[PDB]
Amino acid sequence: FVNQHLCGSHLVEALYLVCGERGFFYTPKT
Amino acid sequence: FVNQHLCGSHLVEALYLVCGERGFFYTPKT
Amino acid sequence: FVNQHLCGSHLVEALYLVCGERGFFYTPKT
Amino acid sequence: FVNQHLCGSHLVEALYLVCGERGFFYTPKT
Amino acid sequence: FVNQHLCGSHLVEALYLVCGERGFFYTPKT
Amino acid sequence: FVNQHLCGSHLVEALYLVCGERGFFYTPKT
Amino acid sequence: GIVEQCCTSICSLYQLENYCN
Amino acid sequence: GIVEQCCTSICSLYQLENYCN
Amino acid sequence: GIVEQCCTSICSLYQLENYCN
Amino acid sequence: GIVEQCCTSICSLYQLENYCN
Amino acid sequence: GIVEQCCTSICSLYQLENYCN
Amino acid sequence: GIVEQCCTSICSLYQLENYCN
Ligand SMILES: [Zn+2]
Ligand SMILES: [Zn+2]
Repeated sequence: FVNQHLCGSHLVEALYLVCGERGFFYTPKT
Repeated sequence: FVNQHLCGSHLVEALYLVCGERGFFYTPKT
Repeated sequence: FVNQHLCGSHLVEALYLVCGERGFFYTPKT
Repeated sequence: FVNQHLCGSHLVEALYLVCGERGFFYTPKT
Repeated sequence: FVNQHLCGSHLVEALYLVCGERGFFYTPKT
Repeated sequence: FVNQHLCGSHLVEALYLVCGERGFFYTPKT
Repeated sequence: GIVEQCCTSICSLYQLENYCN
Repeated sequence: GIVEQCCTSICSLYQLENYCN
Repeated sequence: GIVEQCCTSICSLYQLENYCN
Repeated sequence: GIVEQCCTSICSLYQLENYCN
Repeated sequence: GIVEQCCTSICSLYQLENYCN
Repeated sequence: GIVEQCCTSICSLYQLENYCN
């Protein structure tokens, strides 16, 4: 029931999972 | 969320992310 | 000759590797 | 560097490594 | 342990886990 | 414009990306 | 089952959630 | 940002969708 | 548990097989 | 585009770099 | 070799161990 | 070594090529 940390390549794997064909941006400096 | 095409270890990765601290069962057909 | 730490998605990748078709459970709260 | 055959999440992994702190855009065809 | 069907980077992941601190050689056919 | 840390399985994923068919060695004790 | 469905067809994150503990 | 929300702090998969196109 | 045995401590691939079905 | 090229054909790291921010 | 065998056929962890240093 | 250059310190993808065969 609480969330974990997602960092680096694990974070962009998660973005790919949730966004897929929609595409995404990974902009860590923002 | 988008639908998924997941084989092999990629399905395991997805279960990990969906389930978080709940954990999960991985049960392939034999 | 000594082992390393396996955490989070790396731990379930390892479970998938060693268990495969047998299936496994990942239950971090246990 | 060598040329690459990258599908699915493996392309995301490669973008992460190439781009580093610059981040990147993942834009599949729809 | 179970037998494995490993292509691409998944074979590298498996070698990493099997070998641990021993490290390994990755030597594809050319 | 600066680099990040690559460790463990992420380091050998990076080696696979840059070396591919050339092969590589991962020898952490060296 | 879910392992086979996700690979031969497609599956949703909501279907996957049924395999959480 | 994404790193501060999800790596430094924690976020849900729903919040991750904020970064989809 | 698995986390305590293998993440917090260290375990072998043989010990990981304890969590197979 | 690049996503499709890298999967159906091959692509280089230099081509990928065009997708960095 | 092992890279090709594991992908076109199957391979064991014991076969892989022969590639450790 | 590789760990000291790239994990403990940082390295570029160009430096990683030092470990190719
Ligand atoms: Zn990691
Ligand atoms: Zn794959």
